[PDB]
Amino acid sequence: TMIEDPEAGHFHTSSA
Repeated sequence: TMIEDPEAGHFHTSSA
């Protein structure tokens, strides 16, 4: 599961 970063165009992995 990925979550969209507040900074558009970037993503990070969910902690859950």
